[PDB]
Amino acid sequence: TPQRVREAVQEMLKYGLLEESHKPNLYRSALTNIEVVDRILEPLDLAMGVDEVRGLVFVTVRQGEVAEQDDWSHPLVRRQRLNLEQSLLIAILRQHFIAYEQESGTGASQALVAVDELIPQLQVYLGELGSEAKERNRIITLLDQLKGHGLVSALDAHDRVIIRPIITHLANPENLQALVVWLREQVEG
Amino acid sequence: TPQRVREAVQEMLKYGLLEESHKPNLYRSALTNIEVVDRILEPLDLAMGVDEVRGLVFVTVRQSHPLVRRQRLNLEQSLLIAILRQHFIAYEQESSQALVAVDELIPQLQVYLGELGSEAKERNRIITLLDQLKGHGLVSALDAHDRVIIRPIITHLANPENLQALVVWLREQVEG
Amino acid sequence: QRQSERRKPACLPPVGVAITGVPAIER
Repeated sequence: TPQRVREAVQEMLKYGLLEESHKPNLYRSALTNIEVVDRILEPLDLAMGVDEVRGLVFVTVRQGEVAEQDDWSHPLVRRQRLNLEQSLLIAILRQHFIAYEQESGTGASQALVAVDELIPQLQVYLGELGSEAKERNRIITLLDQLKGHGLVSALDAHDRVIIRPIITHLANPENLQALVVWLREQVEG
Repeated sequence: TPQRVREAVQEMLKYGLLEESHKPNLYRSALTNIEVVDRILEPLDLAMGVDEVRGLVFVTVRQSHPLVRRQRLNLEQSLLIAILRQHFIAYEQESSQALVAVDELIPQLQVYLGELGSEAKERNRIITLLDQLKGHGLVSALDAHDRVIIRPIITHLANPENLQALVVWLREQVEG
Repeated sequence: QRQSERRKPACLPPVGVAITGVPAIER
């Protein structure tokens, strides 16, 4: 097995994804060896997902013949599940990412969002607390929880966060449709 | 790829150790398919090590590794590791599972770290050290009669380089 | 307004699955 293929596979398994704008060599190596990487990851019940438009390569749970495997009981998955509050915040961030990606042209940039923009839109649904410090603590805690899934970054000195492109593959239309169906079932009885 | 082979490989990669007494089916599947496991773990720069004497299957870095973090342990953990290793060696020289009472190790810890002057302090120190070693998966759960079980992995605790370092540190501590 | 519903698990698949930290063999 070639050294570069092994290095790229190990790096991707370690971090969970490869981005072209940060690790171009490994991204190119892993992009041109789809069959080899798939054969390597088959024994581990894992698969590789590709996105050439955004320059992204990520790792997902391989789909089995069982109708429902729940995709979270896989032994190698270490994170916890996602509850309703985090799903709501993810939906808000996805809307912001749509807005960012629509009005962009050729060139490299990043999606930055300030907390003060996020606070009122979440107040609309969750409600309002007495002081401002309470709401700031709530938002900071939620963003810290979301950082563990690799969806955002830590707060800057100017009180801003970066939205990672991987969210575009977490809230793709299929997953959104499934979530909407499930939530509609939950609400109506 | 057979389902049992994949299950055994995934379990071993999750835990790092396989014992026949705990998961006999996975142990049998892994021990009868050495070449398949080696082929599977080759791209990940990992290899399988077998100890049929105790039924222990472990993973070694075949050749500082992207998937593995190196750690260093303090003297308060190193001397307890030495004590547990020598206790397990004494137990296996007598010929199952090595059972060590909590009160047994208290004098051995006091003769090297001094006496705290309180039974509660000694109990808390022993419990904290045992929990820290439980984090590394070196001992089993505490028994009802204040006893712990030493896992066979202590036999392959490290290479002889670390054993030499451990015995040198133990001798220096005994010197005081 | 209920903490029970805010922490109820939702349905969203694991994407970008990182490995389980280590193979649990520190050495």
